[PDB]
Amino acid sequence: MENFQKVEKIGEYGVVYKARNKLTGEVVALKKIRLPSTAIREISLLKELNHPNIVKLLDVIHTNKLYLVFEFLHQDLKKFMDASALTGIPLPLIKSYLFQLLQGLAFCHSHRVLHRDLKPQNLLINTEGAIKLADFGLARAFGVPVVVTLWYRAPEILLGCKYYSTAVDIWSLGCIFAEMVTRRALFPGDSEIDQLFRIFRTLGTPDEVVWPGVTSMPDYKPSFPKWARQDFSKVVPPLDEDGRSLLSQMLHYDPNKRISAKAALAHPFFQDVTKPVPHLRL
Ligand SMILES: O=C(O)c1cc(C(F)(F)F)ccc1NCCc1c[nH]c2ccccc12
Repeated sequence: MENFQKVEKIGEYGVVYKARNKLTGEVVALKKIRLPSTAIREISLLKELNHPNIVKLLDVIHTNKLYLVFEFLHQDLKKFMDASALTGIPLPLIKSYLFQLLQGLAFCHSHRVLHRDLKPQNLLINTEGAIKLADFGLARAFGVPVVVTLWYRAPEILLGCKYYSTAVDIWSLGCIFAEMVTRRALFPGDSEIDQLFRIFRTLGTPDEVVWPGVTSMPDYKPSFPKWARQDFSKVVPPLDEDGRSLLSQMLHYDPNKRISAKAALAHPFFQDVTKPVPHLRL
């Protein structure tokens, strides 16, 4: 604030505004977070850690409040999916978007940085056909003393695992992939247990056979109902076997069997990937 002309509120960690630097004229995304050396330092390292599929962090300012200045993009995937709901996003664009998000995840995962909260609304898109990871859920992990959507949460998170791996981002991205294809949210739960049971009713209640150690998870209960796995061809029906195969590997219960971002990039689904340009109304 005061160094910036607030153009518009663009979302609610805190509130984010489209703002214009009063001197340079740069239009940016200003994230205001209401509230440590490691936190400030570790966040500040991200300014020089850049990738084309990751939102650029331009500046960090801390005074009771933490301000993060990001590059600005006009639209996100949630808006674009709503706009495309009658026709669906064309498969070459779905494929390009999935490819780029896996590139961004492979990058930050190779730097031991997890996103933890991937959702369509956090995925920024531009007129050039790019998509970028934004709104990283990094405050808790960096140690920042700061209704939540659970639809994209990995099952190990919902079952109380305290140590997330990179696999929780692959799960979320798998859910988003399915949603681009079918134009319906895959697992739209409204409570942690409702989220978990929606997952169980589709993929089957997990057990020690498919997920060793599942019955030892902190929030696992032997009284969980035992649902059979559904025919996976019901899940994303129109999608071809290349896409379905990739999706099933992204939705493995066992985080140790869930495909990595780098390995997913080599999957045969991406052999004909291109970079179409979307039809964006701004
Ligand atoms: O996205 C946010 O809101 C956000 C919030 C916080 C916190 F809440 F802790 F303050 C910290 C970082 C954030 N983004 C980083 C974006 C980024 C830039 N370069 C990267 C390289 C690898 C991985 C991520 C990045």
